[PDB]
Amino acid sequence: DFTQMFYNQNVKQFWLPEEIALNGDLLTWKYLGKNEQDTYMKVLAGLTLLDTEQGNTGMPIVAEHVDGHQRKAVLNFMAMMENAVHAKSYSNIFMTLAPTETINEVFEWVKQNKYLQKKAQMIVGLYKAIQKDDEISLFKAMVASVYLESFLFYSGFYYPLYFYGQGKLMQSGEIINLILRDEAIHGVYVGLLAQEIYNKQTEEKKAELREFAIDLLNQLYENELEYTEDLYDQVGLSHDVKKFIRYNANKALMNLGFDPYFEEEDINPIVLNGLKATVEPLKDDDFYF
Amino acid sequence: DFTQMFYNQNVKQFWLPEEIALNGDLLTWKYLGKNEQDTYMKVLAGLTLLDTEQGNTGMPIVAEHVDGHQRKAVLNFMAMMENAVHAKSYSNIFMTLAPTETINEVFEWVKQNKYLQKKAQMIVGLYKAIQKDDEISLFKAMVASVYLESFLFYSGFYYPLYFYGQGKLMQSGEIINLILRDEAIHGVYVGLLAQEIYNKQTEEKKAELREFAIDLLNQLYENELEYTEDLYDQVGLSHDVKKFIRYNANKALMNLGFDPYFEEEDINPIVLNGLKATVEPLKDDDFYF
Amino acid sequence: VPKWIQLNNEIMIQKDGKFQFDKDKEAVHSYFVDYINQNTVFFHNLKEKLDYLVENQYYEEEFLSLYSFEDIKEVFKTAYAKKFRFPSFMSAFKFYNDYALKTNDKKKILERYEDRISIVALFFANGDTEKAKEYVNLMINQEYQPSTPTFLNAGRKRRGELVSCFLLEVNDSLNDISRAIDISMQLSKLGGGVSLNLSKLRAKGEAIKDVENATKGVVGVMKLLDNAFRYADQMGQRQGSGAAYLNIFHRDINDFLDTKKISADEDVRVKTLSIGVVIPDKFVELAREDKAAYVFYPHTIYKEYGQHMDEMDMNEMYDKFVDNPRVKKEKINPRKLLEKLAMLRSESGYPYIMFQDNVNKVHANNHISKVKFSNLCSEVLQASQVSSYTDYDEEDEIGLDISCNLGSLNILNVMEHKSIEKTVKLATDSLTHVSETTDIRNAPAVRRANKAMKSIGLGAMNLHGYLAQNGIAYESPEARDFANTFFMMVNFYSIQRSAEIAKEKGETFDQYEGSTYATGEYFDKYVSTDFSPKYEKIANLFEGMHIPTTEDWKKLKAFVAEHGMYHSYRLCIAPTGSISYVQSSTASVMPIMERIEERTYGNSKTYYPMPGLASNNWFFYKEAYDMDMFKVVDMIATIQQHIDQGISFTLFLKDTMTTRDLNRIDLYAHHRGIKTIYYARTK
Amino acid sequence: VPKWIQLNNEIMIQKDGKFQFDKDKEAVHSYFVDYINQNTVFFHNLKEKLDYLVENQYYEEEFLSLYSFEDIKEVFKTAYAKKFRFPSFMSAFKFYNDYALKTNDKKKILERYEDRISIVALFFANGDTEKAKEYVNLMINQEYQPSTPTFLNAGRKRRGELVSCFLLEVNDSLNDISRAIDISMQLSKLGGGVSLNLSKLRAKGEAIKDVENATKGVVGVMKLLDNAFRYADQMGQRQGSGAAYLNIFHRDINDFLDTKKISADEDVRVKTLSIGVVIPDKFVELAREDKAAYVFYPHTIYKEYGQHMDEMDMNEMYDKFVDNPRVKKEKINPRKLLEKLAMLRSESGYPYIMFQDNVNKVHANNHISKVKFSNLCSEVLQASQVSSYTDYDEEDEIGLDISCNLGSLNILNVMEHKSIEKTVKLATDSLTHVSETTDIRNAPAVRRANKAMKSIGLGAMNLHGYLAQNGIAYESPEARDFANTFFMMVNFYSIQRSAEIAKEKGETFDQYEGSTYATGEYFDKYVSTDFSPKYEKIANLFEGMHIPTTEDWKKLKAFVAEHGMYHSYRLCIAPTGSISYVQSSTASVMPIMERIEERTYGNSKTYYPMPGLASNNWFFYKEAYDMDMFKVVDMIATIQQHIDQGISFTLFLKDTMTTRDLNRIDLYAHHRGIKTIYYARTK
Ligand SMILES: Cc1cn([C@H]2C[C@H](O)[C@@H](COP(=O)(O)OP(=O)(O)OP(=O)(O)O)O2)c(=O)[nH]c1=O
Ligand SMILES: Nc1nc2c(ncn2[C@H]2C[C@H](O)[C@@H](COP(=O)(O)OP(=O)(O)O)O2)c(=O)[nH]1
Ligand SMILES: Nc1nc2c(ncn2[C@H]2C[C@H](O)[C@@H](COP(=O)(O)OP(=O)(O)O)O2)c(=O)[nH]1
Ligand SMILES: [Mg+2]
Ligand SMILES: [Mg+2]
Ligand SMILES: [Mn+2]
Ligand SMILES: [Mn+2]
Ligand SMILES: [Mn+2]
Ligand SMILES: [Mn+2]
Repeated sequence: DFTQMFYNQNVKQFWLPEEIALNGDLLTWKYLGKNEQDTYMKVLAGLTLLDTEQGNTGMPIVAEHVDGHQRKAVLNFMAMMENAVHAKSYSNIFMTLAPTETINEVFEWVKQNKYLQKKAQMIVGLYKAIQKDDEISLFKAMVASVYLESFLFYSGFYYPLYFYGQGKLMQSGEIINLILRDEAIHGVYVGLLAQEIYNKQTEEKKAELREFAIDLLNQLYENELEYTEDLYDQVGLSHDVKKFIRYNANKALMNLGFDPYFEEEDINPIVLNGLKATVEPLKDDDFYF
Repeated sequence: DFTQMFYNQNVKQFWLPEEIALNGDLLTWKYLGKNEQDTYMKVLAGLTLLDTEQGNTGMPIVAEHVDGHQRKAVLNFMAMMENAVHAKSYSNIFMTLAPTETINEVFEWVKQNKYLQKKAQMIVGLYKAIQKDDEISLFKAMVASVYLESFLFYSGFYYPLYFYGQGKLMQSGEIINLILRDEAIHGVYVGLLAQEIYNKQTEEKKAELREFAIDLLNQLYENELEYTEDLYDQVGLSHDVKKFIRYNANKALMNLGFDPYFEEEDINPIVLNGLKATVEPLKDDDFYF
Repeated sequence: VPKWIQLNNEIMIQKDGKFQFDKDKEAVHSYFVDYINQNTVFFHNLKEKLDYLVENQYYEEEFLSLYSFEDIKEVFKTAYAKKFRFPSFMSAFKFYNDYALKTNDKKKILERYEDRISIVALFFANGDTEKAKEYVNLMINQEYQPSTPTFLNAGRKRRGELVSCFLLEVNDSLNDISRAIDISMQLSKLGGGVSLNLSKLRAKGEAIKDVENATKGVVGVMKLLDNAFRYADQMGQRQGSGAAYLNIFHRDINDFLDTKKISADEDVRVKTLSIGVVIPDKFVELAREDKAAYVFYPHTIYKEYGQHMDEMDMNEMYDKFVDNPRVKKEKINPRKLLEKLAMLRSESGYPYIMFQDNVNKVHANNHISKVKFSNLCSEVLQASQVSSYTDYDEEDEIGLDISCNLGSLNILNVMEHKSIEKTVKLATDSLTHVSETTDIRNAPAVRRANKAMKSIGLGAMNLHGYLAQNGIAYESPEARDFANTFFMMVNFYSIQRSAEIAKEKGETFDQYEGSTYATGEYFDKYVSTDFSPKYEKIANLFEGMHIPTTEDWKKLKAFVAEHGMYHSYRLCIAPTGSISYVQSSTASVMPIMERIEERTYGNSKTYYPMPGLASNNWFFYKEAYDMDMFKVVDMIATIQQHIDQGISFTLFLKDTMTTRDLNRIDLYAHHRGIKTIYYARTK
Repeated sequence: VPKWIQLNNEIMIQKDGKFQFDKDKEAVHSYFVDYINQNTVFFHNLKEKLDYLVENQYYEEEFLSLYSFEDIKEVFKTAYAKKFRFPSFMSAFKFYNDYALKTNDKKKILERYEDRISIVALFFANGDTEKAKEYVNLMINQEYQPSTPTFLNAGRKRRGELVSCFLLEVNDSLNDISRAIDISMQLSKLGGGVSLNLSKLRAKGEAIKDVENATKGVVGVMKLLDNAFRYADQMGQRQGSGAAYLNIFHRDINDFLDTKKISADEDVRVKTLSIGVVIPDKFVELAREDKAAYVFYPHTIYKEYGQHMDEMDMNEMYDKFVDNPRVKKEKINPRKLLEKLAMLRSESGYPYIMFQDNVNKVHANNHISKVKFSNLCSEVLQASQVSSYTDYDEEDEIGLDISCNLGSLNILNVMEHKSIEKTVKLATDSLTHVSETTDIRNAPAVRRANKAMKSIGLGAMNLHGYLAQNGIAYESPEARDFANTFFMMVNFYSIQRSAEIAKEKGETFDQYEGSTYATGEYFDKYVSTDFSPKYEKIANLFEGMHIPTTEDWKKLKAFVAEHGMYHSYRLCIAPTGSISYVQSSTASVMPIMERIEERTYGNSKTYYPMPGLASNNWFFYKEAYDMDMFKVVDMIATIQQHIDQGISFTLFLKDTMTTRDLNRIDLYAHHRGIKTIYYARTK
């Protein structure tokens, strides 16, 4: 009942980072403190890693196991967006704002950062555990994918949105909003596929799947807290970002058909402001009048 | 040396089925004989069936085994074009020209056809034989992929190009020309990835891979001749189609860095109509001798 | 923002559900009193002004020296006595931006409208004070408008030629091709548009002195001409404009048409060269019968018969060419060629279509030659004879290359003044003077044909404006009735003026005695058929103005037979592009494209309502795209029967119509006697 | 695979560690016996063959009628008395594929080598049987090779011109530019390469009769000429080749060079138009001192001084141009321009470099004009006068456009026969005959200069072959000693033959009296310096041959003063591209590019060892790329001091060579007196 409308929405949302000129951010970037620039680079690098794996691994593997040519076409399109559009856009931003050495250093930093490695290990592990014709392993990977789309990106998205909302780094911010617009529909779509599998189960099996989903969310959440503190303490925003990730965790649960898990909190209003002619043959009668 | 350049060329060639209005083809379709309509339907179904294998298996399997983030992104983009753009385009052409019952029957016929099946299963067999961390099996699959993209499609493309060059079925011919333009670049790109593997091999292993490629080409070519007579004898075109197959076989070989196998031949003109050393400054004392 | 363009933009602000059309009067008033009077150089007396203009190389002393300064003063008083006021901002803006004389640094304004008109009138009169006053009255009343070259350059020292349309015949030789390139660059340097006939050139794959498959065809000459026109571009302000014409039975016709395809390669496509296709009735007959047509290699026909293919009658020699084994021919599908023509016109507006037998069945000078091609504007239809440019040491055989001086009657102002006869005769005199004072010293055939044929083109504009301001629909039969009567009267008075000029000067145009005017066959439909208006509404439009009857036409026929005709050709209806704004008139006899025309000049946006547009005649100003092209063809064919040359006929197509509809319009135009089709404009 | 192709391919098969060089004799023998003798049309007698050739439009009856058939039979006897054998397969293949007369369907062979040589000799002698026999002996001994046009076309009815190098001056006017395009197409039609001097054309952004910034510059003319040469493609046989020359002090020099960049825009890039840059000593002096230089707008200089910028001496006029406020200029960096030249030559081999003051410091006809530019092959250096092509009605002012006739001495065969004097004099006579019999009807300046100057070009070839077959390294001082002596003798005997022809005909070339020959200034270095060999080995090479001494040169100077000089120009060393294979000779005076030449003809690959290559002389056949370009410059400058025109000097560069190395080679060539630099060939 939904794939065709998602197909149409995904293809109509198609974009490339080159559509957005980035040289306009040069001055507001220059004006940020060293702490702010550091957090910003690292935040986008963490996002780049997530999209790299979502494009290389997550979306293609889910596409492989989901039945139906139209469902596969949507998932293939989403996969392309992840690595050919989203992951690449971050390099466009980096290449504009930062010198090569700072770019090299931040990519080295992703490799050695323990929270980023842990979250990649956990998510990709679940993708690679999918067994052919085994719907339960597929469900588990789809939960992981929804958590990546609708929860994990948001510790990263906070900062570009926070600046956009203050009228700073607005070209980079425009790119990020386009990425976010895509991930929102990706999270909903994968959520609907996960619910399909969940709804086939016995009540006992469903109870176990909810346990899996909640245990996984809590494990990812605890790691994300440490990641958030590590990045945002130097810019004074860790508590604010934490509220934002809890907000989005609830959206991820809802995408999976589950009740919200965290209590509602006031999000920084700045971040909320951050959101030929046809050829017809001649007839014989055309020559007489 | 080449992936970013191909990335650029691929994304700038992006298109959607909806861009070409198909209904005006009915004004020339109605004037074709039964044999012409039959051949066109059968050719179209042949292309559709082969392209589906490439979208569901060929491109995604190669993307899975190739190392490199940028290569995986380009390959993902190509897989997207197969599943999201090409497959919808073929379906659109069919739905415009034939009623539902006729489409189902043509696909039943072509699905049972000996020559279409022989080539489809030969290609799919090589994709299924790729082994993790074995570059030889990957190379063999890449050869199969290049043969599909740059050679096997062309016994089929001939007919729409033949009409397109005559002013018939111009809307569907425009679509086919866009598809063909994508398959050409797909073949060239996968060809470069195959040459990379080939160049890492010993001289004895190279000779062995050359023998594999020529042997495979021979098997496919002999089946193409039979496929060609089966479809095109009823419309009197087989001689010219055979010249077009050999010409495209030579292009496929050149994509794989190999010499042409067949002598140069001229192609049907209707189908044709359808288709720094080192700067160093002068530092004085160079004007005195 | 300028005050005048701010006022001009208040037209679109709809007050009480209506456009504020009166803002354009305020717009032009503000334009004058805030830009023009400020930037106008004013002298103490006209004598100081004329001395300043002559001394500083702005005017020509020779033509001003034929009048005593009292006569020039009287002429200028006559111009300023009218107290002409531009009715719209666009009229004055276009005049003072395109035609008004400016200082050498393009800083201030030297000429007003009255000054330019007086100078043009004194140039026309050539020493006659009363004739100069008559010309001043004619142009200040805006009854007649000289063409852009004449109106822009009449009496100016550093000026281009007064003629801008030239037609060249290219012979099948390298010497003739080189001379064609040279003459094209020379005429483009003068500012004129050059049309070339490429039908005599042998096709691709023909022999050049017994070595076969040696000729590059007409497309190589097309590339040569395209680069020649790109080179001679006059600073690039108005880049060199050329047109190439090919007979549809030329073998290179498909390659000739492929130069305009969007998918054409850079080694084939021509960009600055318009293309026209000459279609004999034989091709239309072959396409109608769905038979197999043949395109021919011109050199084989020339070798076999001693004449060029386009110099022969295809309707009588096509079967002989097909049956001749020594003639080389290629099989084509005429209906496929017609569909390709329609597709090319839909996608690019090209080629121009000339119906050769429609031109030549009424052509008055077939004894001199048949019309084989049209001009860049696709309305000049005159006999031409190809030149034979030989080696450097040898003498050249100079033929006849077409060129005519353009001038438009303003139908609205002529009809308001009830002055068809006087306007037509004075315009004929002015065009004759422009022809006599033109001397092209680098185009020998153009010069020879200008001296011999003495051809002029007297067009008309504001046909749709006059009809819409008189409550007549363009497609209505009453509009065609008015056009019939008006253009019959224009033809009558142009023939009368030509005969009177021949009687006064004692000379006719070269080879007049073989023309249909001399034999009297031209006047058959005029002495047999009455062209008085058939509707009482139209008949009142001509009240107070004598309409020549059959007896008047018989008297004129006797007068022409006894005195001859001075001009081989007299009437041609040109597009009249930019002078239509100055005259506050609709362009040519074609219907309007937009009721209110929106344009951007520099970084300023301004709107031009059609002349006389209001709420009482809003729906009579029907846009050309919304009307039936069959009725427009009917109107143009009604006008064409009184015009000796052609009419620049633009086809206004909607996006919905296919190539079949364009082909149907072309075939109906051919059926109705349309001589040429100019453009396929799509909205 | 043909048997001769297999045998020729066995050369690369190394037997006993050496190439099988003897297989090429087997290859040529098999080629003849299996293909040539089978495909050679044979006639019962020579009379029947001659009658068939004249009556079937193969030969010209005019030159053959000058002899009784007995004389022609004896000439053919003399040609066949030598029993000439092609030493290599490539010699016979090249002759019978490029120069041998074939049937109209190109199926059989009418002419053998002896028949072609006999016909060429009979055409040269112009009725003299003994002279024809002398020419037969000269050519069958392969001491003298007429150029490809002369050798291929002499005595043929359907022939091109015997001259293929033309040099045109283009005046700064549209009339002259159109005439230049016409003449370029006419000469390219004849099959000749055309060189155009664009230095007189005013730069981009210059005024055209009070309209400032209106000229497209030399690049618009470059595009026109490129399309003209593309159209005039020699009847679709061989691509039309033309050259454009611009002074380095021309304002458009950077635009001129940008037409050859790989990244050039399609509206700037020219494809079939070679470019050459003329560099006066002033530019090299400015670059040497790193002073910022000025390029000048030519029309400002012409308006200020009444003379063209390239008509004036830049060494004295540069400071006056710079200090003149009415002369327009822009600053350039001469060193950056030199580096751009070197980069362009590395990338594409262009432009040709002509050192203006090196040419004109030894030019013998500076009174007529300075040498301003060279030909398409960069060896023709003659005085030219620009023509003033006026309007069609007016009379043109015809100047002098350069066109010289080419011939090549075979240094090896001339040296082995000890016949420098006889070969030089007979070659001079043949070149004079070709000059007199050449009449071009569409290039008036070329024809006038051919009639007046009577300039010929007598080149040399097989220098490296002769040296390597005599155990002399090309870069060795002994090689330069031999070149000095040999070309001094060639110059001596060419001057002597020219003075003898002047005495016989009683006429010299036009404006000879102002030349350095008339004043004796030409002979100063010859009556003051001895040019006998300084090495015993080289002096032994000239044994049995009188080397002209200082007294002989004084006698020649007196003879020239008494009787005059018939040819303004006599010696120019052309590349001699395809005739070198037929003569079994190394191309021109250049060193060999490869020891064994690998080429593919059809689907079969062929191998061509350099003539005389063996095991003993393998390392004397040093490849040009392995050579020191400074020593090659030294050799060419040694030869250049005895050649009145230039020498086609190709630079052979390695891939490792930088822009600085190419610039150093160019500057050392300028320092050593090199007149022109042809090509930058990179390995
Ligand atoms: C010289 C030349 C001619 N042509 C074409 C253009 C002309 O229309 C046509 C005639 O060339 P001509 O200049 O008339 O050549 P010609 O007189 O020697 O040949 P012929 O005896 O047949 O008249 O040949 C080319 O296409 N390319 C060329 O290079
Ligand atoms: N004074 C003046 N008159 C001009 C100029 N341009 C055109 N004219 C026209 C206006 C009059 O109709 C005519 C005579 O003007 P004038 O020479 O001032 O004469 P007058 O007003 O003393 O009779 O010339 C102009 O620049 N100055
Ligand atoms: N017979 C003959 N001779 C040819 C031909 N082409 C060139 N020649 C040369 C060979 C001789 O040197 C010369 C005379 O040949 P011939 O006419 O047979 O003379 P002869 O030996 O009978 O007196 O012409 C040719 O085709 N046939
Ligand atoms: Mg001719
Ligand atoms: Mg001039
Ligand atoms: Mn993403
Ligand atoms: Mn996503
Ligand atoms: Mn596909
Ligand atoms: Mn593909």
